[PDB]
Amino acid sequence: LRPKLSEEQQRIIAILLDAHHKTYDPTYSDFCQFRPPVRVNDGGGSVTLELSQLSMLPHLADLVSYSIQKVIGFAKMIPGFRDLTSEDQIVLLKSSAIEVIMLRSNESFTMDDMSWTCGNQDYKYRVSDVTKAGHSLELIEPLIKFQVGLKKLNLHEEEHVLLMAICIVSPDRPGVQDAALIEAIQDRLSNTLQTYIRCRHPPPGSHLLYAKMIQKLADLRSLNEEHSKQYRCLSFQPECSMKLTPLVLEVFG
Ligand SMILES: C=C1/C(=C\C=C2/CCC[C@]3(C)[C@@H]([C@H](C)/C=C/[C@@H](O)C4CC4)CC[C@@H]23)C[C@@H](O)C[C@@H]1O
Repeated sequence: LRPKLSEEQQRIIAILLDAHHKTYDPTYSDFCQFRPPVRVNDGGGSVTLELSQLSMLPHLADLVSYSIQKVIGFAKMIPGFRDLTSEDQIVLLKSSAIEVIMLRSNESFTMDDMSWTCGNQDYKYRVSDVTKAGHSLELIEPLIKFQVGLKKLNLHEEEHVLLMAICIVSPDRPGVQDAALIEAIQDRLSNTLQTYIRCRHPPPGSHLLYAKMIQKLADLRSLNEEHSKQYRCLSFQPECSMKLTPLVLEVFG
């Protein structure tokens, strides 16, 4: 059976598409406002050199900080999100921030050369740029694999925004108070996604797509964990806080 999208479900999708269009600039016109990217010579991938310089950290920190602000804006427009207590809203935002950023970044990722291309060459990020920010291949390699796997699903924008919403409204995040409420909200989003796929997504892969999408969420949890481990080590580097931002410090601290 392929039940049609209810009037409410269609409304949820419209609201999410609008939220994304208002919080994701496909032209990346704000990027020149971030601290400039600095790419030092490190063809050997020296951890000692990378940690002593962290030349790309200021730029990527601003990029991520900026993105967290956009994510907060997006999340506030998710139907039902504002019904939660502020305590639960903040817990959900802090816990999923990095995951949603990895998800939304897929829009600028390109399989042409396995990079995130944001306009001009200065704003093209490769594996080597992330290592210059203090992160290791233990995170980067699985991240690139994740980006490629996601690109291959060829998600409709409707599916993409629903996935980010579902990721944020997760009842199994540490410290959530009203898990039942959060679960009701996520279920409404999950059923909307499942219905949209069986109804609007053409074959091949009509079905199976939902399961592959849910598995990506599991993949994100793992990446989240590894990122946290690496952030901790990074915070041990003297004078590192100045290269970040208050928002990044709170969310990842
Ligand atoms: C942001 C974006 C983005 C790309 C994301 C990237 C490429 C550069 C490295 C990064 C930012 C990794 C990186 C592992 C995270 C890095 C943090 O620890 C930060 C240093 C403070 C996560 C997503 C990935 C560009 C646009 O797609 C908008 C989006 O919100």
